[PDB]
Amino acid sequence: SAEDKAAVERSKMIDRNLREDGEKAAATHRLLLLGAGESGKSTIVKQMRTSGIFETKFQVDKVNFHMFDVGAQRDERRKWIQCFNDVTAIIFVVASSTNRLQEALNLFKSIWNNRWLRTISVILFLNKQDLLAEKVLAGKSKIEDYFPEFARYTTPEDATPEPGEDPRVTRAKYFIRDEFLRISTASGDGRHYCYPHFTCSVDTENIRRVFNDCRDIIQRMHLRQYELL
Amino acid sequence: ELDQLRQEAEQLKNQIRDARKACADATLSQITNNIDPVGRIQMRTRRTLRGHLAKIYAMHWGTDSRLLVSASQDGKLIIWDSYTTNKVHAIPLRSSWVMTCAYAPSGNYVACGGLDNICSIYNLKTREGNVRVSRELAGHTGYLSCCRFLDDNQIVTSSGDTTCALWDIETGQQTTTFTGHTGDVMSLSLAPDTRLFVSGACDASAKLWDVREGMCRQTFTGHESDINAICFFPNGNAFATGSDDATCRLFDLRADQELMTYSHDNIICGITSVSFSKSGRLLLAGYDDFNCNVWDALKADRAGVLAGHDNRVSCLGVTDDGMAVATGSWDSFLKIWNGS
Amino acid sequence: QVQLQESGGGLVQPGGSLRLSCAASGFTFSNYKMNWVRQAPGKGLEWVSDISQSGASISYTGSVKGRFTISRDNAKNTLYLQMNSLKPEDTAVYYCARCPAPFTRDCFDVTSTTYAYRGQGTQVTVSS
Amino acid sequence: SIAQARKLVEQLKMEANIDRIKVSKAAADLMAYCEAHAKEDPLLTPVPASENPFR
Amino acid sequence: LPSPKAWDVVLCISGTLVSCENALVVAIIVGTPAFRAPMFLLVGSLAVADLLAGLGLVLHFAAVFCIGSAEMSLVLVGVLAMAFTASIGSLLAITVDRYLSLYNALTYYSETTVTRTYVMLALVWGGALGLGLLPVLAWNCLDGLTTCGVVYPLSKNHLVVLAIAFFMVFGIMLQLYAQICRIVCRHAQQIALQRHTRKGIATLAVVLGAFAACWLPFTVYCLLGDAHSPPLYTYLTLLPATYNSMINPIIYAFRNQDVQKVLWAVCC
Ligand SMILES: CC(C)CCC[C@@H](C)[C@H]1CC[C@H]2[C@@H]3CC=C4C[C@@H](OC(=O)CCC(=O)O)CC[C@]4(C)[C@H]3CC[C@]12C
Ligand SMILES: CCCCCCCC/C=C\CCCCCCCC(=O)O
Ligand SMILES: CCCCCCCCCCCCCCCC(=O)O
Repeated sequence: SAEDKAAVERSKMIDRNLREDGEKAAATHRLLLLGAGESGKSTIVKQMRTSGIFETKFQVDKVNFHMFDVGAQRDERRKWIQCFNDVTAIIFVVASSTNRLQEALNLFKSIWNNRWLRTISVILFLNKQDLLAEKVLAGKSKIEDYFPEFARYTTPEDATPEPGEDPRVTRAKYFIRDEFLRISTASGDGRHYCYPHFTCSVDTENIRRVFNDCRDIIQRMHLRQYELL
Repeated sequence: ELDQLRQEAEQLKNQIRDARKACADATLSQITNNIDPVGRIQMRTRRTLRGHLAKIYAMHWGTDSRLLVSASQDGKLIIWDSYTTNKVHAIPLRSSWVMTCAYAPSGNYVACGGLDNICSIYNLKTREGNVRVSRELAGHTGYLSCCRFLDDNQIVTSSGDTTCALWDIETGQQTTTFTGHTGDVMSLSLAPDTRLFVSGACDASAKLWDVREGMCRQTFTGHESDINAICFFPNGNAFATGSDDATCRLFDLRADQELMTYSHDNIICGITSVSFSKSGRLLLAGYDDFNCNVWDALKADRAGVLAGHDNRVSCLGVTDDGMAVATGSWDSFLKIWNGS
Repeated sequence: QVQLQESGGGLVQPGGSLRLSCAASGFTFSNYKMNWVRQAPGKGLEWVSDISQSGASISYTGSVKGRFTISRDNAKNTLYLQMNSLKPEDTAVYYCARCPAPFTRDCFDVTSTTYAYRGQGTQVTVSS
Repeated sequence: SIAQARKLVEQLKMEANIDRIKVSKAAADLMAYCEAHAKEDPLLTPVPASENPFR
Repeated sequence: LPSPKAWDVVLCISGTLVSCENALVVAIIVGTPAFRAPMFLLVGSLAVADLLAGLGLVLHFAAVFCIGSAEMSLVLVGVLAMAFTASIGSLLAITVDRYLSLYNALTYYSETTVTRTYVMLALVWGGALGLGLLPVLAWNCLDGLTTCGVVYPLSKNHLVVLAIAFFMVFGIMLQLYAQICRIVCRHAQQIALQRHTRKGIATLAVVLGAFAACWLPFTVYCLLGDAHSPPLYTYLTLLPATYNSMINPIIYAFRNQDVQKVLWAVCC
């Protein structure tokens, strides 16, 4: 047993650093961030703060979050997306101001209905509100000729307008939001949800929003296990 | 002058198609109609390897048929002894999204790569007893998909930028570039003599490449969707492919056509990996419905099933002496199968 | 060998109409989902409409809704677009595209980076 | 766009003029190779458990 | 020698059923290395205690009717008392673990949870043992320095303190589930607002009604009863306390998805 009892002992020292390393990785939450060129994704990254991927780290109430961004990749996403099937959440940034909203919605639909992404939740940031507030007050009704049903829409009851804010910008905002919720609440399963927020250009509260959405996500998963929801 | 060149391309394609159709006098399944079927193949699990904490995504056997390497998405690369299940090595990676690994035919080096566009090469001899990064190759412009050692000083990679490359490790510079695919390249297979290699892309096409010259000799079509796996027949005169259309096909080099198709009406899931057996008589394939199928390669008849995984089966391999099969999946376990 | 060939198009006047056809070969036509895309001079590719395996779900973009009509014929493996009451903003090249995989409920097929399963396109010009 | 068509035409011209063989000869060779190594495939002919390294 | 009545046969049948169910549950749990999360440990503890209580009813009918002995009866009575105490403790532990998984959801997968589970198991079984040695020492009868309770070889203070402990445990569980209901209500309102409560009410009714409607009669009888009441009262109030050991595995173990998949693969 000179050949043994030494290779058996070496395999046990390796197996305790494996369990010790996995202990630190169980207290960290990993996110996937998606946007476009027009969307102010860079400003959001900077506020929260030729390679394949970039990483950023932040800590809130002694909890740790890692957020990953895609760098030098090609235009076609259908193969390297499958690597992100066990993240806690996907953050989707949309510039709400070529019909670019239509293709943003198409990408959201493809993400929602894809297999191996059917159990992951989305936090939606509808960026650049001041541009919309300035544009809709100067007779630029791109919604009216890119989305005909906007002619048949009225403000919902659960709207919470900010003080000193015109009704027209409110209708525009809630129309664009209901466009995403129509897809979100159509072909779900009960296993993932959507969390929309209205975001300005440079803000200081998105970190609390990410914290709260992740906490709600985990609470809902647990409550679904216990047959209480 | 697009019209004239398009018309000439159409005429050349028509000539190629006629010259191919002039040769198909008989079919493979007719010449193998007086052959006894293999029977029923029962195989059982001998080992289960535990220790990874995320999905295992690739594996590879060594040439001594005892040691193997595996890569997971928790940032770990583990080297296993299979007769005993002892962990021989565990290497921590600098990046978490690895997608391939390889094991040198000499036993002294390993390699890996992924979504960081780099190929990393680790030295195992380690006079001081510590595994450390020996080389980093940094030339591709899209994620690394596969890699295979030719010898201790040369390596071939395929990338998700529609290119293949031959690298010289000693100086760290590219030696040859292979271009001509129009989609992401997913798999490659070295020949027994290593003067040639085949490649399959996400455009429903395969190509044959000459290592020394640097040119493409033959192109093979016939599938309908993206090709995920590829391998040579044991004597290097044929190869097999599996795609997202839920079908396997066998292609021949000297006849320049397709010989056999493996499919069934109850299979509507893609194929992740393929491999042959030592004699070339059985073909083993892995699927997205958590199972593996064993086909009789000479008659296109199913001969067995392996069912032991609770998630997607991602990798498969057979040893050089042919006495065991290794499968790995997204449920973080590796299983070794043998026949009684 | 996946092949798709378009027919139709040409030069018309405002208020006119056209019928574009798309003939496919090399795959099982009824297992897949089909769609129509277009590209205007000086712009990028834009998604126009889609139709599913049987034809019970149809989707249009906002600007062409009410004027275009898509249909498929599974016995003869054909796709049709009927365009009514054209406008000068409809002068473009049109392409007939297929989704990557069968029995699937989503598609990633609008990329400029040489998507492999679409055709060469046909030109539509509207002018006085 | 023109240069890509030129390269495609050149590659097709290169690939068109190669020699081919009948299918039956290739099938016969493949079957002969499969039948010549039958007695040495342990997954096709399992060995007794005394000789199994895994049992 | 004594001729048994029908109640003894009914108790034997109930014990056999309980033993079979809990043995199957324990065998399913222990035979897989992937069922090592803390909740699986707590459910396995409950199953083991229920199994012991099941096999403890087959050593009280064939010990004074088929072997004619006296010490064995005392030992088995002590074993039954300890098993029932352990089952109550395991239920309370499960409730506390669920509340903590909801309250510290965002820092819940860490070694602190495993240490807490170890401490909870140690406390549960220590208390069960510490209230399962009175029937053999310092609580007996046939001495005149005590009064015998409803059960023959027990004193009276033992039953009273056990009843008080049961009432305390019930109050604690009620409070914890009130907190859980608040959380559930908030989530349900938020979900239903955006054009998306029977599961919660049905599960709560089962969970918090089986326990009370199976254990309150005996607990109240221990206070109001004496040693002069006919034994039919003790035979009639002791049955739901045994039916609860059948109800529990269906609620807590057999409704999980992994166990259902394994069972379907094995039996069929
Ligand atoms: C039979 C009787 C005597 C048993 C009594 C058991 C109690 C002493 C135990 C069981 C449930 C426990 C409670 C379970 C839940 C919580 C919430 C917990 O909230 C926190 O996690 C904040 C404190 C922290 O995080 O350190 C505070 C302890 C408390 C009240 C525990 C206090 C001690 C309790 C009441
Ligand atoms: C931890 C909270 C306390 C829980 C109280 C549990 C009460 C258990 C007490 C007694 C168990 C029943 C003993 C009777 C044995 C059966 C004898 C018979 O069949 O006659
Ligand atoms: C049968 C006797 C019943 C014994 C009950 C034992 C279970 C008590 C659990 C107390 C909570 C221990 C963990 C506390 C966690 C915290 O304080 O944060």
